This record gives sequence, C-alpha cells and structure tokens, in this order.
Amino acid sequence: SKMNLSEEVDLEDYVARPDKISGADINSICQESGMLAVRENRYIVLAKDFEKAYKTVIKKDEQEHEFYK
Amino acid sequence: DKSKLKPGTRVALDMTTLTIMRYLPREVDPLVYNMSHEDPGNVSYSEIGGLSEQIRELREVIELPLTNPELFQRVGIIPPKGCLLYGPPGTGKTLLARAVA
Amino acid sequence: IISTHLAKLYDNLLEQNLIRVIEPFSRVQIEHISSLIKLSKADVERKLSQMIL
Amino acid sequence: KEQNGDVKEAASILQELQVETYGSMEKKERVEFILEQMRLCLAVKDYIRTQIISKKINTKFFQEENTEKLKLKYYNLMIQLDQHEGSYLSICKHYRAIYDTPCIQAESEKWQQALKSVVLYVILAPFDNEQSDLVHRISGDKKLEEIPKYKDLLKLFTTMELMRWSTLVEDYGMELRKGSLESPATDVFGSTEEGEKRWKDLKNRVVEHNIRIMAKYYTRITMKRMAQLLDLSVDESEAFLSNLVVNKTIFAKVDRLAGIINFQRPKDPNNLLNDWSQKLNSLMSLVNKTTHLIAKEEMIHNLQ
Ligand SMILES: Nc1ncnc2c1ncn2[C@@H]1O[C@H](COP(=O)(O)OP(=O)(O)OP(=O)(O)O)[C@@H](O)[C@H]1O
Ligand SMILES: [Mg+2]
Repeated sequence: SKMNLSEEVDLEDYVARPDKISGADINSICQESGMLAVRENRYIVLAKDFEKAYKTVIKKDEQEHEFYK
Repeated sequence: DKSKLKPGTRVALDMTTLTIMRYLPREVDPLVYNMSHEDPGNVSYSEIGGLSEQIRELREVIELPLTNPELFQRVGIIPPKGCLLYGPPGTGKTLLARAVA
Repeated sequence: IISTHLAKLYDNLLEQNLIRVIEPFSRVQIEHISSLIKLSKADVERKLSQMIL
Repeated sequence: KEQNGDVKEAASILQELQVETYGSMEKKERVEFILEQMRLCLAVKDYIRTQIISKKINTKFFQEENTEKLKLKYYNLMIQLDQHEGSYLSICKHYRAIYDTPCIQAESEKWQQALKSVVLYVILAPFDNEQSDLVHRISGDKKLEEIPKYKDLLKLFTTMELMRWSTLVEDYGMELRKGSLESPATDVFGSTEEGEKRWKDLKNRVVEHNIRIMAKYYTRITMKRMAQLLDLSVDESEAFLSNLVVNKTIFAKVDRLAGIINFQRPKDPNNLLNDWSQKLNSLMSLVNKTTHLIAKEEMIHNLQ
C-alpha cells in the first residue's frame, strides 16, 4: 500500500503455495524485490523481482520424497 | 544548559561544593575499547577475487543505507539489517569484512 | 451508502478552500470571495457562519 | 555511427551495466564507461534513469588529480539534469566547481565563461540562508569586476539600491542582446521556452526582492501605489502576495475594502509596555552613567 507496485502482474500465484510462510518473510521478500529494482536502476516492479526474491528465500529444505503420503 | 541534563546522563561533581561542573557522554567500558582500535589490512578490494557476484551483493545491502538513503525513500521499503557469511573455512569470511572495514 | 461520504468530502472541500483566502487579509468584502470561489455567495455565508459557531 | 537510433542503444546498454560490475571498479575506465549512458538517457528524455546512475558516482572523489576531462563532462551533464527542474542552487554549486578546474591551465577565455555562469543567476535561487553567504563569498574578489554584471550583482544586494524592473530591462538589454563576447549570455537567457521562463523567474525574483524591501522600510501603503511600483496590475499584485503569505515567507496582511496593505502587527500590551521600559532602561541609564563620567574625565584634560 506504501510501496509503488502499479502493475498488471499480481501476486496471486504466490498465495496458495505450500511451505507455510511466516509473517516476517513477506517483509523480507518485498525488501529483496525492492533491492532488485534499485540495484538495476529501476523504480517499479517489472514482474520478475518478486519471483527471484521468492526463489531465494525458500531454498532451505524440501521434499517429503513421496513417502508416507 | 539544564535541558541537556536528561535523567540518566553522567556528570562530574565538585569535590567540595559537590555541584555539577561538566557532564559526560557515556562510559565506554575498556573491554570493548580494544574492539575498535585496530587496522584491518589497508586493502582496497584488490586482494580478493572470484567472489564478485557475492562481494557486490554484500556491498549492496550495507553501503546504500550509510550513503544513499534517497533510493530507499523513493521505494516504500525499510532499509535492511545485516547479513550472514556461511560456508567452509578458507574462502574469505574474515578478509571480506577486512575489505569493508 | 456513499453519498454521505460525498457530502463530507464536499463540505471538507469547501472549508479547505475557504481557509486559503484568510491569511492575506483581515477585512474584506464578500463578493470577491464569491468570485474567487466562483460558486455562490449564500452558501459561503452559511458555511462561514457554521465555521464560527 | 550507423544512425542516431536512440531506443536501441539506450536499452541495450542499461541491460549490461548490471553485468560488468565484476571487473573491479577501476578509477578511470569504469568511471568513463558509466558516464557514457547517462548522456544518452538525457537525449531520449529519460531523466529518472540519469539521476541514479549519476548518484552512484559520488563514491569516487578527488579523482581530478590525474585527469581533467573527467569532472568537466560529468558536471556538464549534471547542470542539464537539474536544469529541467528547479532548485537553481545546485547548478550554481556545479558552476562554481567547473570554475576552478579548467583555470589550472590559466584559461584566457574559458575562465571567463565559467565566471559568467556563476555570477549570472544567484538571485534566481531561493533566499533562505544559503544565498546570504554565497553572495558574500563569490563577491569581493580580485577578478570579477571586468564585467558590468558585477554592478548588476551589487545593485541587487539589499536596501533596494534604486531598483525597478522597467529600468532594469532597458539599460542591461545590450548585455542580453549581442555584445562583444556575450557567450554565456545567449546560453542562459534569450532562447526558447526554457529561456522565456527564466525571464519570468528573473521577474519573479526581483519583485520578491521588492516585497521584502517594502515590508522592512514601510508600515502601511496604498494598494494602487504598490501595483504601479511593481509594473503590473492590481490582480497580479494580490495573487503574488497571496502566494507569499501562504508560503509563510513574507509576513503581512492586506485590505480589499480601503486598499491598505499594512506591514506591522497588532502588538501585545505586555509586549508593548515591556518594549517601552526596555527602551526606557538602556537609553536613559547606561548613557546617563556615561555623561557623568566623561564630564568627570574632562576635568583632567581641561584644568589645569
Ligand atoms: N577468496 C580469496 N581471495 C583471495 N585471497 C584469499 C581468499 N580466501 C583466502 N585468501 C587468503 O587467505 C588469507 C585469509 O584467510 P581467510 O580469512 O580466508 O580464513 P577464513 O576463511 O576466515 O578461515 P576460517 O573460516 O577458519 O575463519 C589471506 O592471506 C588471503 O590471502
Ligand atoms: Mg575467520
């Protein structure tokens, strides 16, 4: 609401995802997406900083190995 | 300037009159005095290599709030806190902080 | 129910414009203020009397 | 070299400034490559891009010791970037910094153009406190009086020095028309709509100087006299004062029923009586003590 977004590309795909996300991580992704606009000398979300920030923060530990359902 | 006498500052009293002569900022508890006065390496990012993708990314998160806050006011973001260096021993991890200090 | 907030935004927009014509002067005629707001003179008086009360 | 294709080369270099940051930031070649794309983005009216890639350059300071053609083309783009917006003091700070850099080779003529750029518009900047010391530092030098614009500067200091814009437009027009050298004069004024606004803003700054001298050297004035002394109508004079008083920068109050703009305030009876006794005390006790003691001191010199 304060950060300038003003885009057609909405964050609806990154809502119903698995791997439950704490409330502090929403702040970290939107900061990391903000760094990925400023570092490359932009001002606006170009529909790729949000996805690269998500793929950076989630890589900790993963699959249930299709075992015990 | 008694407005500068905040309830919890440090002053210097007279030995006999006991009134306030001069106020003092704060103690600096000499255990951490040695944790400031040291020279890193007088290095200039030239004793480091093969890490420039990670060097610049660390220089991005630190050097901008202490130099350039206008790039963080134009975008509705709070300036970030610190980072972390993790990995096997031998690749930087001390010289990299020696570079930025 | 939206026209109530439209009336409150209307009555805000009167008293925001009617305070920008106070700092230049103490004593003034009213027909200049009617001409500067370019709206009327009768609602301006009922608004200014409401702001004093 | 093929064409002036200003869209193809502009976006294709901004997508690679993020790339060769990995070679270390060398003091000359990296700096020269990163100032190349900003003059391109100034040319395609991309001003949001230029001011940020130029905002990075301030981490490299005191680099003018080995080279001289670096700081010139940097500031020559910085004066144009702030030219499109207001805030004229930043162009003056850049004009003063391009005044001492070529002069190290003792410029016969280029030193005169950088001198003319500084001294032309300092009044065009807003007056808060930074115009005050700036006109005290750039004036009073050994080499500035070679141009009558220093007398134009000295006239617009303060105390009105008999100023009037109709008199100002008629005597210094030859400086604004073709002169002997006249090389920065055409560069600033006498131009397209960029220059015509600078006529209006120069008109705007002198009448803002003319309101400040009235509110200090007067108490009350009729509105017909203020209108004719500012060479403009009664409607513009009211709207220009209404701009100043909502800006809380000139402190006055008008009358549209009898036409008396006054300049003082209704003073307080606690304030007025305290200022009565203060002018009673320090003007009738200290010098009263001094009259008695100088007359005692004259007893020694006179007799015997
Ligand atoms: N990536 C590198 N580039 C250049 N020199 C390096 C690099 N990594 C280590 N060195 C060399 O190693 C020395 C510094 O050791 P370093 O700080 O890397 O140890 P360390 O990784 O902090 O050890 P530990 O992780 O056990 O604390 C320097 O003399 C430097 O020449
Ligand atoms: Mg170590």
